[PDB]
Amino acid sequence: GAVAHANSIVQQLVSEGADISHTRNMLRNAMNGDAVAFSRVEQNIFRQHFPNMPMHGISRDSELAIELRGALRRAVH
Amino acid sequence: LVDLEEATNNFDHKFLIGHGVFGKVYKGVLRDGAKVALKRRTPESSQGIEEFETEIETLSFCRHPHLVSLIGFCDERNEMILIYKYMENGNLKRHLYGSDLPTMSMSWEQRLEICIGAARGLHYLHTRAIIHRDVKSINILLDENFVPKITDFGISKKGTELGQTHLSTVVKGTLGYIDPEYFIKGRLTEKSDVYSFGVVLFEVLCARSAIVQSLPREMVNLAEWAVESHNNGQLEQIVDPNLADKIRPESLRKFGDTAVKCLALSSEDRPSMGDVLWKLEYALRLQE
Repeated sequence: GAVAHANSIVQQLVSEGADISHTRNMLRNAMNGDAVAFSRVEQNIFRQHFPNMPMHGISRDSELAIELRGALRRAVH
Repeated sequence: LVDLEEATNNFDHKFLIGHGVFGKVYKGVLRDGAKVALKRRTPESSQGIEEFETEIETLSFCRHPHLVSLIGFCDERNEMILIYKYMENGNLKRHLYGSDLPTMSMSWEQRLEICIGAARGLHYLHTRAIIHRDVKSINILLDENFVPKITDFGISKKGTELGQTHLSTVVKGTLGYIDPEYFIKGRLTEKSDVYSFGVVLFEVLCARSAIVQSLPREMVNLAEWAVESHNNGQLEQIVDPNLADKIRPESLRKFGDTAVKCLALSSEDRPSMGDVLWKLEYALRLQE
């Protein structure tokens, strides 16, 4: 699916100590098309899920990316 | 700190022009009649401090015609605004796609003036151990006679050995322009900017002010793309806009030959922003 998948990634972030609040800031920065600054933790978690991230990188319409933006936003609360 | 070109509290905000990563931007006329740009960074002070500072120190050397020149700053009452010359024409992208802007488009010349212009911009910064790390069409504002000026240094870094620095820090920049080598390895050099320039280069040729567009095929990364064309598969003249038969067959084979040279898999095989600035002019020469 996508909501099921997205959760896996929020999980890692938290399980890997990644401050998920910041992770959201970069996912916004990434999709908008703004200068990003991932942490070592966060950046390697993402490349697993968005393979072509170096080049193509988290689109607006990428389903999983949209889901993950929410899947995080909720968890922040 | 070491500075005192520091202005203090103007008027109340007339909602205008821009919006930024950490901050907003407003067009505010000064007491002396000067048209000035204001990059207020009070929205989300999410480490918007270190960037703000680096942009004060790295830019208080404001001595160039191809860089946006900073007038003043303000750290008064938690706020942290930055002051610059208002740029009549906005960024370069707004002239390569974006939306609107009458009188059709830019010429090939006007495109080359702005390609060469921008190059001195970087070359200079590479002369001064400065990596910009965030070179892109949006960061290349233009003024009244369409003269290129670099901006948003916030992400930038400075080197020790003055030029030959092959230092390493946290990865930063715009997802499509980032040096892949830089990304995959972490080792940051001045060439990572050369790569980013190669990207803009085509982004001028093609007008695919998309660089990375997630809708056509596996032809998504204009960097990966124009490379597969002009590096081998076709020297494609099909990649550009209604630029017409305006470009000479020879200047075009150079303009790209370089832009491709900028995007080499390793920084190793890239040209220093010196060559790139020479080759650029050379093609503008090749054309007329």
